[PDB]
Amino acid sequence: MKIDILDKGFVELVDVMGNDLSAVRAARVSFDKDEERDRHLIEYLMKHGHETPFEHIVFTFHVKAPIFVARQWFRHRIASYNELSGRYSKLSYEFYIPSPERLEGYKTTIPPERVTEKISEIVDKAYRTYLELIESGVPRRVARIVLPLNLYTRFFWTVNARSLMNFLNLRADSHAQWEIQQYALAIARIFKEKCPWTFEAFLKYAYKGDILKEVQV
Amino acid sequence: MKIDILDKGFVELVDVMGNDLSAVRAARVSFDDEERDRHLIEYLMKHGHETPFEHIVFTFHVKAPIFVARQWFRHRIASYNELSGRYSKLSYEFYIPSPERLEGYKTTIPPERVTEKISEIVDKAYRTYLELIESGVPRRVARIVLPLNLYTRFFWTVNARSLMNFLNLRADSHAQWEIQQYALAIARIFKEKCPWTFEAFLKYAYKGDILKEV
Amino acid sequence: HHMKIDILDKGFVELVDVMGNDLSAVRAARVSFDMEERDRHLIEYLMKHGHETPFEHIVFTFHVKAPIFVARQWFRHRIASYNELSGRYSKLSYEFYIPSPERLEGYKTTIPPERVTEKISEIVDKAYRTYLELIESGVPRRVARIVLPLNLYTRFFWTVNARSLMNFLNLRADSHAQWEIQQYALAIARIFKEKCPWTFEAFLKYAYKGDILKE
Amino acid sequence: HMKIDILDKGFVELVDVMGNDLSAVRAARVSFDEERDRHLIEYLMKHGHETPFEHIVFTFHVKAPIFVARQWFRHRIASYNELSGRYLSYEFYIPSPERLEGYKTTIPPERVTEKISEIVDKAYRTYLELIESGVPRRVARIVLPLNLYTRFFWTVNARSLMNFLNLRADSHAQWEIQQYALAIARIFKEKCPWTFEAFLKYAYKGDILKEVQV
Ligand SMILES: Cc1cc2nc3c(=O)[nH]c(=O)nc-3n(C[C@H](O)[C@H](O)[C@H](O)COP(=O)(O)OP(=O)(O)OC[C@H]3O[C@@H](n4cnc5c(N)ncnc54)[C@H](O)[C@@H]3O)c2cc1C
Ligand SMILES: Cc1cc2nc3c(=O)[nH]c(=O)nc-3n(C[C@H](O)[C@H](O)[C@H](O)COP(=O)(O)OP(=O)(O)OC[C@H]3O[C@@H](n4cnc5c(N)ncnc54)[C@H](O)[C@@H]3O)c2cc1C
Repeated sequence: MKIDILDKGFVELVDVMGNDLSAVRAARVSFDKDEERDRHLIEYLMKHGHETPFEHIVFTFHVKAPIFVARQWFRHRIASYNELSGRYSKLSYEFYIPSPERLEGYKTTIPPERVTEKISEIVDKAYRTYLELIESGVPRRVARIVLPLNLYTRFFWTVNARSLMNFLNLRADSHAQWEIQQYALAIARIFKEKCPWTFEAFLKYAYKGDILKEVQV
Repeated sequence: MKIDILDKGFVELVDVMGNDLSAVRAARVSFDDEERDRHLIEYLMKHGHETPFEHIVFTFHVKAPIFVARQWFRHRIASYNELSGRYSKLSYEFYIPSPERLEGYKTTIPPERVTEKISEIVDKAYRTYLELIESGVPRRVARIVLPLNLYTRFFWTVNARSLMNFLNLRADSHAQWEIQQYALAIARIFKEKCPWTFEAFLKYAYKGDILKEV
Repeated sequence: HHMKIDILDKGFVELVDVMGNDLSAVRAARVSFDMEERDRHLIEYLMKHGHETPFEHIVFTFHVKAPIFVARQWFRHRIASYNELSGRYSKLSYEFYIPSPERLEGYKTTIPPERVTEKISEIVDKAYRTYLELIESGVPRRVARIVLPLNLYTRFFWTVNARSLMNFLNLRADSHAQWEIQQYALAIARIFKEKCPWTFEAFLKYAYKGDILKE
Repeated sequence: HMKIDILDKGFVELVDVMGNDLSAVRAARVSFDEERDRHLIEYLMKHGHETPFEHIVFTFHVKAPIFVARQWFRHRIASYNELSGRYLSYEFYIPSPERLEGYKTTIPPERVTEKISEIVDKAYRTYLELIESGVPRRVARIVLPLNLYTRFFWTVNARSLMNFLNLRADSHAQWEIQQYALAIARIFKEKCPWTFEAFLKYAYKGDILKEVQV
């Protein structure tokens, strides 16, 4: 399961431990099936705020996102992150350039395409300066500081279903920046595919945002 | 995988996400060479880059006396669900130490009389509990007379980094013997699922004594 | 900063220290050094819209004496710091929570509540005397102590931020919780209200999920 | 408030503190003579009993470049509130020539300082054009470079502060965050001298705080 996001971004599922029944077994503390009874229990748990059983469902995602999105993402502390660094992995340099349609709606004094062109221009210049600095023996740790906040980074994120639901409450919401809403929608889609019963109960009883009640998946 | 502990306890493995290669993939941040990969695991452990190990996760089902569970639940970086009578049925079993457990100390009464005195109190506390319940005292009030050797059960979901910290503290000869025995079983399952990480842990990061002796 | 509230027969919650007050959350939210109508309005705005991170910058330390059955539930709250009494550093005393007869009304028990209290006293006394005899005989405390009942009192220090404290109250200041833990939660609430009145009142108005704090 | 200037425009400032060395002593004894108390601190640190140090808490106000803030925010056992724009000002970290001498480079270090400064100016001017044109700040700002300064409040307990110093007060860390860690250390040492000295003797894994005073 890999979903493209923005112009060069993605969310890819690496691994998953458990499913809806993992929360049911944890609640009962039994490693021991009755679909209607198990679904009823998931709804009951969610309705009455017994959220600890959902901590026993765990996901690992591989996310490629711009730094300004990652910085918001990394504010979610009840999770594990490893970000790409030059020490273990080859680095590549790509940048998020908003399309004009991202920008029309805002009343601006120049055409939205001219905005896109200006952003692409300054990114091109900053990257050229960086490469020029690296070419000259400036270490990458120093030279990278000129690079803009729309630089893509990648990370692995391991997170349990409860903390994933908190992430959606905050980021799958029209108050959040549009870019991280788009990532949260992808995260929601993957969560729904793997834990459909927990996801549906979440939407019915626990979810505090707007977008996942109006946008399917 | 299930390991019996104490007289009626156990540690069983419920689920696991990942293996040694999950830490390797996380460090390199890539989803899509045996010896190079082992060398990376060792390199991460010896330099303290421990975050990649967070991407290996276990769920265990543990049955343990309350005094053991109390120490275990101090490990905050993990997830717990403890048996409740609201969702499942309760049983009443108690840990009675064996007479070998007290061989070591120069006790005034034989170790078998110690075992017997403990059994005796458990029987009396349990029968008082039952008498209160039969009288109409709610279970949540009645149960307060029950002893700390009463067995409880719990699910424990924990990542490999936190599990290592747990072994550092509990797989150690200064910890209480009973929790040592649980820590040894935890260690055994960890080793079976993540042999490379386990080995690098012992070599480079483990601070206790018992895992290098048994 | 010092307050102590007696709970149960021999228990208590004592305030050891506090960092900050309501304005600490206002300063955190703005990243500033403000030190009123605007400031209250902001606290209410944060609480209403669930922006709770500013409340993490208010921190309490409590000293709590509670029975083991209460402490076990309490220590389930992971986003906090605990240090529990140890014979390694401090002398140990042996006290137990005996419920009063009034605790056992509503309940239509087949023996009088006074006799329920007395039976609990008896079995506790026998357990403690067994513990003492085992200790007297050379049994280590770590082993002998396993016969002691769940109503044995322990003590601990609890350091916790206001956000986590509000989560605590949501769960424990609730009529579905055991009456004993409710009594401890009410004491925690009491101290929290006294030190952070604006946050506490906004919590009650907008975020508190329980029933007993508004009765 | 102790305010320590770091880099060209940065700082670390102490907003508040709860407790001092005696708060860890109280917590260890669970109970509300200097030499006995100092001895307990050393005993705790030596034998790994670190939970008592969780009862000393600091709140700091930090102004740092984004590339430093992003490393800092990886420390999860802490509370952060960062400037956003609807509860700003625009300064940038420009490395000094002396910062860059010591690497073999093909142009003088002062040229490098010059080229960073020029690209920053261009990115800033573009950002200002976009804002003037009606582009919201939250979109326009994505052209700004990683050396833009931000500000945040950090609340952190002494145990977690010590883990932060283990990782950031070390020569393998980026020099810029080392500078910030030295200032955090100075403030820690002033408020908690016995804990700090004990940390250096028994627990600190880094190098720089053993060579560099404060
Ligand atoms: C010799 C010795 C004697 C001890 N005696 C006692 C005693 O008398 N009383 C007592 O109560 N405890 C005592 N302990 C500690 C007790 O055993 C705890 O149960 C145990 O320390 C839990 O380990 P943890 O905090 O490392 O694990 P977790 O709670 O899982 O934490 C894992 C790691 O995360 C970090 N962490 C998590 N939460 C926080 C936080 N809130 N603040 C800062 N860092 C955090 C720490 O780095 C920690 O090591 C003693 C420990 C030792 C070694
Ligand atoms: C030599 C070296 C190279 C590194 N290179 C990289 C890199 O390329 N990319 C990268 O992303 N990071 C890298 N790091 C790690 C990164 O710097 C850490 O994210 C940061 O230092 C935070 O440290 P911490 O996890 O101890 O702090 P906190 O997040 O404050 O945690 C404090 C303590 O709590 C415990 N803890 C907290 N949360 C959890 C949890 N969810 N599960 C288990 N235990 C927990 C741990 O015991 C930890 O020590 C590297 C580290 C080292 C030592």
